[PDB]
Amino acid sequence: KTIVSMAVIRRLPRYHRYLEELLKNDVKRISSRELSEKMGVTASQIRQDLNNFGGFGQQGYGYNVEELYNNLTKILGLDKTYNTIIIGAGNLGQAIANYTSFEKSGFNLKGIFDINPRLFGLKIRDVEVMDVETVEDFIARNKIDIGILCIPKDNAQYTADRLVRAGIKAIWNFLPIDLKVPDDVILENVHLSDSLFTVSYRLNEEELFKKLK
Amino acid sequence: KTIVSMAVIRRLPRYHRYLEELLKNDVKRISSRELSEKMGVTASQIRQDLNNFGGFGQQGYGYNVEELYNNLTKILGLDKTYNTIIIGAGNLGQAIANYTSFEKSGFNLKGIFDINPRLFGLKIRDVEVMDVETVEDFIARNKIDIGILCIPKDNAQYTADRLVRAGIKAIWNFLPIDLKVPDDVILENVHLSDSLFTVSYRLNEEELFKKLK
Ligand SMILES: NC(=O)c1ccc[n+]([C@H]2O[C@H](COP(=O)([O-])OP(=O)(O)OC[C@H]3O[C@@H](n4cnc5c(N)ncnc54)[C@H](O)[C@@H]3O)[C@@H](O)[C@H]2O)c1
Ligand SMILES: NC(=O)c1ccc[n+]([C@H]2O[C@H](COP(=O)([O-])OP(=O)(O)OC[C@H]3O[C@@H](n4cnc5c(N)ncnc54)[C@H](O)[C@@H]3O)[C@@H](O)[C@H]2O)c1
Repeated sequence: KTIVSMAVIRRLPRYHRYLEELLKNDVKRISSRELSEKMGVTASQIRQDLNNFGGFGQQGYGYNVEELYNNLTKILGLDKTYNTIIIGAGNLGQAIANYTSFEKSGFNLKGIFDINPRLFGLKIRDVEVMDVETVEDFIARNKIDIGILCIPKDNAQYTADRLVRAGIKAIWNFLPIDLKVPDDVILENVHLSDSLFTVSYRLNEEELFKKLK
Repeated sequence: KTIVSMAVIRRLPRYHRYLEELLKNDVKRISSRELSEKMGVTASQIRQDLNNFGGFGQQGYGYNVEELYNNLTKILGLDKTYNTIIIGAGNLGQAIANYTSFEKSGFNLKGIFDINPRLFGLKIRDVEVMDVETVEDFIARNKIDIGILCIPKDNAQYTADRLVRAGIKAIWNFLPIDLKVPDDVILENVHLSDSLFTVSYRLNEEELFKKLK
């Protein structure tokens, strides 16, 4: 559970993303209305989302872009440091280990784990592939906060259970399975199909709307 | 644009997933309330969303699970077949080639393309990695609907332009660039940081609110 609702929380990185860019194109000032146009969120809902955390900008003036960007940076906790690990050193785990932008936002990859002894010692950027049998000692020893799961679904639950009982604080999960974790552990499920299926929806919408409406 | 708003569109695959799980568990009916409890969305948004597409469920019994699942499938265009290709056969493009559930949802991978000659001829499932030099030709012969971009940023735009010239209808883009496409081409940008940053948000929330309250 959360102080702010998950619906709000999920818009926040989107605001952050859009502001960053505005910042990159030296746009200085943004209105809720401008944000609303781009974001597909009502201007009143944007004010409401932001009002949870305070009063950047004011009275008919929009927001200072740099200030709102930076406040969002703090609100998302990106001024902190998170020790991460990846489980699964196959294509997906290596692809994720290669999301190097995350290091700048405070996610420090500490280790990658696999079951395949052929992969032990493999160096992926800065880190070694180690035997997942050591992962629980490793978690406690390196104060790991987030376990990223990039393995086949088959034994994912037992893997989540080991990360949990070793003190993991959160699991970033790529698998198509709803894992059970205790209520105090953050579990975030990536479902890429939720993005792809909007592509099929859109390719089809004109045609659907002969049929339906 | 889109007839329905994108905020509704993007909730639809999530409904589809949960109904799917219900359906495999042989749960026959589910009320808006039991459904929202399960998903942590409002029971009234659920109804508002579906209302864009018709009178499902009713007064006192909730939604029939198969019926709603089936309607969501057809709404998201998943009663049809889409021919895809992937550009980039490095770790990311090969991970996405191994998202094999998409095939059952109707996305048929026809080809994978790269610039690296050391990869030409590699077999991934039933397809071969080909020189992306041939991609424009391949797209016309094979009626490709969707291009999936899994290449480095620096020359995404050039590559996107090629897929657009060859008649591609939609690009599912994994790069954090904002690609320019014509207005009739579906562009969908995956941003994994939009998910990861909700993890740092939730980990840091308690401290965030101490500093604020
Ligand atoms: N919709 C979908 O089809 C969908 C959804 C999510 C993920 N995926 C895919 O993404 C995941 C990984 O794919 P990939 O391409 O990287 O596969 P890959 O390239 O075969 O890598 C899998 C790796 O995981 C290692 N491994 C297997 N079991 C364990 C374990 N119990 N503990 C630690 N390591 C293990 C294995 O040694 C191999 O290195 C799988 O879930 C796969 O199905 C697909
Ligand atoms: N936040 C982030 O850090 C972030 C966001 C998105 C993607 N990514 C990462 O994901 C993308 C791909 O990752 P990866 O692990 O697969 O890298 P990789 O394993 O080096 O694979 C990239 C592949 O693309 C091939 N390639 C390069 N240019 C072309 C081209 N024009 N056409 C066809 N093939 C080409 C290249 O030969 C290589 O096989 C990159 O954008 C990388 O930056 C990171």
